[PDB]
Amino acid sequence: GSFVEMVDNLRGKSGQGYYVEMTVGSPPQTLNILVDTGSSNFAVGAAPHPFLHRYYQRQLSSTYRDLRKGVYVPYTQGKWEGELGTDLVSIPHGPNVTVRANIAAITESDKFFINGSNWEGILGLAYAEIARPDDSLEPFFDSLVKQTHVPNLFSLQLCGVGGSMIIGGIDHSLYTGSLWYTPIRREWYYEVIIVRVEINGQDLKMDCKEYNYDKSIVDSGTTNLRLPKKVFEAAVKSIKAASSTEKFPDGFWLGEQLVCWQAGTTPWNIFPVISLYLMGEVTNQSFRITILPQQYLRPVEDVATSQDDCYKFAISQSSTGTVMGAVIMEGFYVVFDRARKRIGFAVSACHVHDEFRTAAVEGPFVTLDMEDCGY
Ligand SMILES: NC1=N[C@](c2ccnc(C(F)(F)F)c2)(c2ccc(F)c(-c3cncnc3)c2)c2cccc(F)c21
Ligand code: NA
Repeated sequence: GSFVEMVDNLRGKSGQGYYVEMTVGSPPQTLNILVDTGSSNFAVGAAPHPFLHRYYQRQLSSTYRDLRKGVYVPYTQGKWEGELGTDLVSIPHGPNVTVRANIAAITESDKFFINGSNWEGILGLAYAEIARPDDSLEPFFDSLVKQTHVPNLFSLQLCGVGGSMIIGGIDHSLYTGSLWYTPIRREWYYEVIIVRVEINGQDLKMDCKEYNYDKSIVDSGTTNLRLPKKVFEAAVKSIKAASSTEKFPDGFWLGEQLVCWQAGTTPWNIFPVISLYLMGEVTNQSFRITILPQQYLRPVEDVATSQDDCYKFAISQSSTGTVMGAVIMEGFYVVFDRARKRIGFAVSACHVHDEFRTAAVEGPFVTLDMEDCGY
C-alpha cells in the first residue's frame, strides 16, 4: 500500500471524470468510484439502473448499518436520492487500510449516472460543510484520517484516460519543478483565490474580485474551466482575437458544437495560452498556472467523426463562481494539503506541451496595488 502501488490507480473517459476502484461492505463489493473534490458525500448506486454495470447490495453486507435517514439531492443539472448507512470501505490501490464510513445508497436518480462511464458512485473529497443532508454526515476522508494513521493530505495527478490519487502524501515522480501553494480560503469546497487572469500574456484588467464572484473552487468533479459571466465574456473575446485567422460558429464558443480539423492538423498555435494567477501564501505574492489549448479544447472521441480530430470548447459560463475543473487539473500535480489548509500545484509528468509551449507553474509575482480579491 505504498505511493508506488498507488501510482496509475485512476482511469476515466474524457468529459466523464476520473475514477478509483473501491470496495464496500463485508464481504467486499468492488465498485468504480468517481473522485470528486467538488462534493463531500460518498454516494453509490444501490439499485439497478440502465447505465450501471453493478451496484452496492446492502443485503449482502453483514457490516452494513442502516442510519434510518433518507437523503434527497436535487442539483442544477439533475438529482439523486437515497438512504444513509455506514459500512466497511477500502481502496485496493490506495492506503493499506479498511475504514468504517458513511455511505449514501442511491436508490433513484435523474441524469446522475452516465452511459458507459465505467463508474458506479462518487467519492466526495471536500469538507463536511457541504455534505448532504447537513454537516453532521462525516465525509469519507475525515473518517479515513480519524480511524488510521494516514496523513491529512491527498494529491491528484489527472492525465488527459488515467492518472493517480496519492493518499497521505506527495509522490515526487508525478511532477517536475517546484510545488507552489495557494491557501484554502474556507473549508467547504476547496475554495481558492484568483488574483489575475491573462490570455496570451494580456491582462484581462478586471478588479480581481470579479474572478472570484461568488467563490473560486478546485473541482475534479467538473470537466470544464467555468468562469463568472463577466470573466467568461472577456476571456472569449480575447481567445477569439488571438485565434482570428479562423472563424468558428457561435455554438462552438457556447460548448453547443464541435470544431473539427482533418486528423493531425489541429492548429494549436492559433489558440492562446491562459494564465490563472493564484493567491500565494504571503501577502501580495502570487504564482501562475498556464493552460495550453491542448487542455481547454477537449477532444471528443467518436468513431463516426474519426477522419477528423473534433473538440468541444471546455471553458463555460457559470453563475456560481469559477470552477477549476478537470481541464485545469490535467497536466498538473495537485496537492490537497488539508493539514496545512493549502493547495499545491506543480507541472505533472503527464503535462501538456507541443514543441513550442509547455504548461507551467511559475512564480513569484508581485502586485503592490492589491485589494482583497475575495467575496
Ligand atoms: N463536482 C460535482 N459533482 C457532481 C455531484 C452533484 C451532486 N452530488 C454529487 C455527490 F453524489 F458526489 F455528492 C456529485 C457530479 C454528479 C454526477 C456526475 F456525473 C458528475 C461528473 C463529473 N465529471 C464529469 N462528468 C460528470 C459530477 C456535480 C454536478 C454538477 C456540478 C458539479 F460541480 C458537480
Ligand atoms: Na482533456
